[PDB]
Amino acid sequence: MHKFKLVSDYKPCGDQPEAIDKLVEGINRGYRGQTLLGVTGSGKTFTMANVIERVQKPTLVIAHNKTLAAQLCSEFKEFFPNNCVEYFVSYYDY
DNA sequence: CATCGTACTGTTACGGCTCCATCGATGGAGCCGTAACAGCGATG
Repeated sequence: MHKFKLVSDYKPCGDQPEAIDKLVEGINRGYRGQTLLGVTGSGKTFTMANVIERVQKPTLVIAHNKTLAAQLCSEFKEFFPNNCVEYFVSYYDY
């Protein structure tokens, strides 16, 4: 049984630790749905990686466009080089 | 304005296969004409 390993020099700063702790506590409690009111440039990808690493559960991320999905996949590969990151988009060129 | 859907049709370049049109001369032998060659008698 493999585990999640995260490598990143950039430590959380500001409200990131509090948001991560709140999300982890809510997931552990068993809340069906939650919202992250993260502004642009605040590092939502870092918070997502942190909660995924803490929870240690399979994760499916849905994006509304291919470019954002590719950027998220590359970011998750960067944070998780040891771990496994996949990519499931449309293969129809036309 | 972006996203999705259980290997898609029609028309062109290019290489290999096949069918069809279009295209005298040299040596040997025989013959003719011309030049070349060979081939008993009587007297002192």
